[PDB]
Amino acid sequence: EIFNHELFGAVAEEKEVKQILSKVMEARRSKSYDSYEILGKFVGKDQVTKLILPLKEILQNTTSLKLARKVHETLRRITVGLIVNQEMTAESILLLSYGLISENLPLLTEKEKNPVAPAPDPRLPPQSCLLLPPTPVRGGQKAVVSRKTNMHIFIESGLRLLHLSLKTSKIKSSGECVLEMLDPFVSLLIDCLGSMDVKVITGALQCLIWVLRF
Amino acid sequence: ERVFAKPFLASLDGHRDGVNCLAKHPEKLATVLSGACDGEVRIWNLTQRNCIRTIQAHEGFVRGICTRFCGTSFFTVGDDKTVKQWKMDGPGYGDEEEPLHTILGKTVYTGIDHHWKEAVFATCGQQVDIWDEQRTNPICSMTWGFDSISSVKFNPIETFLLGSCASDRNIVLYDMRQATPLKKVILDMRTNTICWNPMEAFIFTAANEDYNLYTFDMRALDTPVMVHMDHVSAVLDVDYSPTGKEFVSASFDKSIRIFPVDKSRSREVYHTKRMQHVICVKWTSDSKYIMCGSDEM
Amino acid sequence: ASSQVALENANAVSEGVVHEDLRLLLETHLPSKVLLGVGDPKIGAAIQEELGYNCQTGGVIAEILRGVRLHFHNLVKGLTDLSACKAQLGLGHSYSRAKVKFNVN
Amino acid sequence: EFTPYDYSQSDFKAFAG
Amino acid sequence: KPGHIINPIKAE
Amino acid sequence: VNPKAYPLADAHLTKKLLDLVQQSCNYKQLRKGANEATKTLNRGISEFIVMAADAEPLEIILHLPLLCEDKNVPYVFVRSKQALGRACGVSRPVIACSVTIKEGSQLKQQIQSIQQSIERLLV
Amino acid sequence: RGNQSGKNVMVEPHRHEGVFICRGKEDALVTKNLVPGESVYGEKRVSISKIEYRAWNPFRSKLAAAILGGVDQIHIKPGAKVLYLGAASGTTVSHVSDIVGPDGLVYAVEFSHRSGRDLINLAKKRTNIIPVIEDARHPHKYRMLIAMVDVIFADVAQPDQTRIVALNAHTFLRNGGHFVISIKANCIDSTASAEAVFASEVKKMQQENMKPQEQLTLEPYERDHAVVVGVYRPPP
Amino acid sequence: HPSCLFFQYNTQLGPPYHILVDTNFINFSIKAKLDLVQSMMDCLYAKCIPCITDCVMAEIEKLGQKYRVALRIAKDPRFERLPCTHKGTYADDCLVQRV
Amino acid sequence: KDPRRLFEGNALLRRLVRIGVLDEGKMKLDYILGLKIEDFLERRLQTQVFKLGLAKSIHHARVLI
Amino acid sequence: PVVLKNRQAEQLVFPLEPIEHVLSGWKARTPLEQEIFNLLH
Ligand SMILES: [Mg+2]
Ligand SMILES: [Zn+2]
Repeated sequence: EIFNHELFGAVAEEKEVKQILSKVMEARRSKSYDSYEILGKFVGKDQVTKLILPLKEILQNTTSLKLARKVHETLRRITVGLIVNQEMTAESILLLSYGLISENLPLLTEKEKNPVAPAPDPRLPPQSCLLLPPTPVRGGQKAVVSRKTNMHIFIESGLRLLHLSLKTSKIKSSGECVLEMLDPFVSLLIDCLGSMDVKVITGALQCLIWVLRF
Repeated sequence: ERVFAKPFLASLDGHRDGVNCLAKHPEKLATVLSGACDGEVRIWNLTQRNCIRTIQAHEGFVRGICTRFCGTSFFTVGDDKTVKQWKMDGPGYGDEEEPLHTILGKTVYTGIDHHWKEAVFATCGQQVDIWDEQRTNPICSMTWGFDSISSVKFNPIETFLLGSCASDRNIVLYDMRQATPLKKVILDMRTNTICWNPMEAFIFTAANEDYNLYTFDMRALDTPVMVHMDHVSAVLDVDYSPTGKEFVSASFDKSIRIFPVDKSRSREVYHTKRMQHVICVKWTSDSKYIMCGSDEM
Repeated sequence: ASSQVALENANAVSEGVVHEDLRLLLETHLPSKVLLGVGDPKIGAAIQEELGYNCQTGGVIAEILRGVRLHFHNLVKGLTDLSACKAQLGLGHSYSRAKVKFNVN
Repeated sequence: EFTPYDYSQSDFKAFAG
Repeated sequence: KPGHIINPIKAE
Repeated sequence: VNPKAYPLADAHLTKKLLDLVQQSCNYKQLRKGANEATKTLNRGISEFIVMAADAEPLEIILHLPLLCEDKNVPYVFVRSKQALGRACGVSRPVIACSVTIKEGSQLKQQIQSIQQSIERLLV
Repeated sequence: RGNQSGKNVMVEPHRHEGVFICRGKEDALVTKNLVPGESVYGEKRVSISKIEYRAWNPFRSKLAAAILGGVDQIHIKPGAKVLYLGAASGTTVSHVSDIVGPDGLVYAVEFSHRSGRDLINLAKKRTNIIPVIEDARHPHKYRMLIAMVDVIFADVAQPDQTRIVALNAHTFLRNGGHFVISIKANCIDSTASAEAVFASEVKKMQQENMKPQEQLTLEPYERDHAVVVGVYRPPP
Repeated sequence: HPSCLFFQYNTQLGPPYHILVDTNFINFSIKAKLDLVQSMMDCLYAKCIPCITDCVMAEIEKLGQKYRVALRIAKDPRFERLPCTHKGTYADDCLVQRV
Repeated sequence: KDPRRLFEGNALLRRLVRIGVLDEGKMKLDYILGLKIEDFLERRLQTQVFKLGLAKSIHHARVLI
Repeated sequence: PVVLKNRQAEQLVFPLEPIEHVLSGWKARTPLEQEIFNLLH
């Protein structure tokens, strides 16, 4: 709650005001970014979704490019900590990366929990005429957006988690079933080449460089 | 002929703010698309003279709308720095209508046009960008100066060519394949909109702020081919008839004129007391009708 | 050919499926980029699956079909032995009998 | 023999409380 | 023709 | 289930139906029996018709749905004539009952609610 | 008392074509029996000296209630083609078949299979009735059986009456044709007042390119009921 | 005689009120600083639906840019937009006919 | 979401349901705006006695009370 | 040359754009046609 209020709340605007920066030294930096690196290093496995879920809530309700980039930096610093996490192992990194890239990982935001009621059946009687119409807000109505808006950021995070794991020799051929787990990744990284997002393709190409050495 | 001249046909109502954009459907004569300043997009049936669908496309103005050449999708641009793709077919049952794709941007794009044949669209904001429908990033960017480009239009013949107008009263010609601008010409005042001749590949007409219209040959930009001089306020929009022998112009003075390409004076002028500040005008595709969008909604 | 053949085609059109007789007409006399106007959106998709024709139900097509329905007896005059008005009366009964499972006994 | 890991049966419950 | 869409000239 | 007894109420709707039948009896607003139910349809004073799907010959009440479709009166089936017997305040089984229109009744809100619940069963 | 069997009585034509008035101690509205010697639903008939007329019940029919109520036009005349939506068993359909006569045709649409069997039996004796057992919400499912018609009569009693009538009107109703629509206020919206429902239903008809011309209530025989008569695509 | 009336009392007039707004009513509401829907609810303590005819909407458009504020107010999604097929634009005759 | 609106509206709706003028399924302020005077007149003891059959007329119910 | 020609044309028409022919289009779906096709090919 404290960290997200700094980065995405009303406090983030005060970081740009020069009058505040001159008077207050602590306003000159945003240290919430560095704390996410510490949190990613020393978090339990079961607490990963709790760390990630508020981020996906913000992305679904934003149409601003500036706010989307701040979530991107937030996700990147969490993954840096996760690579050097002791409870994070080669099996969990592969399992987490696959869920993020394939989007099978269940995040289950609030909107999916309570979908809107369907439109009334025209054969059935209409609703009562005593019901007041919704009041219109000043300055126009809200515009509809796609359901899969800004969700490529989560796919990019899975590719970055895999890419840095391979480069730092966290993933090694010897032992247990790493070769078994790395095998389905070949087909998954192939389909990412056809993605509409450029950064998804770039991430898959970087990962494909190392996985073709196995 | 003077007795039987009765031009007015119908008026379509339903926008809650002034009309700003018009787009006709490549495959169907009776389907047209419009966009208002409040952010809604409406689809009309010309035979029935009613509204088929209404969507809350954007927040703020909608600044441009273009249709994919196949006719199964259209593209829109708004003040929320967004490019959205919609499906021409209406949503089924009572389901709320959902965009095919939405792209977040850093600048407010001013217009959008589509390739006539090759599934490519261009947007004009601070810079001309060329997009592929399968890429969320622009594949080409051409820039000459530091300006606000108002409009960009694809050439229907020799489809790789482009035309543009910017805020320092210049007209710029581009070339998609070689990814570079071609030539620049500067006039006395700013041009609002540009239009290509659908029968002559090297001819285009510019609507200018100095009450005038200029027809150019893009090979020889030193002098205009013809000047058109019947308007008394700034000309906002131009559109060619499909035969390529006439065009229709809208102006800030509450009228629309029809000019022959080889003449300097208008053939006819249309006006109505309820009509004010005509913003956009499209000649229909069977060369029989003219539609105009004005700010009395 | 017969009243039984008409009833089979009547059931197929109601369900929106393409009968063999309909596909026989369409394949033989249509060139193979073709616009086909149909009264039912569901039969339009089925034809587009069976053959490559583009099917439309909206636009001028609905207004043309009212002209055809109004003037139908003049167009097909003499091409059929059974009159159009008697054919509709005969098929209307046989169609209704099948739905309710009428027993003549 | 080589049998690749079956990700279709991944519950992902280890990452949630 | 009254109902036919007129497309721009193409090389031929 | 005989296919001719099509609008068969579920367990929840049956409880509401039998509750209203008992209340209608106290308000002197219930006609009991197939013959008496027929007469209310002829006179146009019927709110809805409730029938029992376990009549051993089901055909003895099948004339009632025909009369309802002409007068536009909703009708349903329940699974028990013995349960319908108690709800009508009768010590014998009942296979058909009719709720009667009464001006100014306090049951108008409950009758209106039940009528809409019936009509949703027919889609 | 009333019109007892065995009483002398006089029969004269009505203002509406095909309709007759049975003048006696009591006045009854009658139509000429297309099939002499048969009663459809137990009505009293009158014999003329080879010619027979059937009494029309306004409590069991909505068209008879409008005629007795003083409607201006009904547009159902001899030799006319009528599309009937919501035929039910056919009590009103039988009187409509009498009015159109041998030259006219009636298309009776009824979705219910129970009432559909009665409609077929009625169609056995009357050669000008074409039974159609189908849902009126999808007119395309029976477009083969129906030609262009002159009048559409709808007694469907649904919340979506106007949409159903408009769809059938676009498909089968000729230019200059007419429609007669019976409106039960409680069926469209029970929450709204009866009078506000009638103004809303007229508005929806205008939005479907239909021009209503008159309306009246059927108060002595029905409560909160109305009938609207209008023209579809009027000639200039 | 309409069955809705009990002598001079309108029983079918119900708490959802449909109000036919005249063109000069809108302009004087602007002069008096009164919001249309809110002030009607203050008078009646009930849900009110203002209604605008095609005749009234035409007269606002003929007034010009000087009356653009009234034109924007009239096109409000809460308002009920109802068609009319009359000969002429005179809105006093149209409103009397609907009454 | 104003706390005063929630508190006072819930209190008012509960009182109206308790006295019998509203229905348990109509617990909104709009339905309060829908209320008429006949709804309150129907809750008097005089009309309740008549509607339950204890009296054969409304004035007879008044006299009996 | 095309523009010059079209500018001087006396009339311009817009838009600018056999049993044996039908016999080629048909395919085989009847067993007789299948056997004849298989033997002839
Ligand atoms: Mg006036
Ligand atoms: Zn009017």
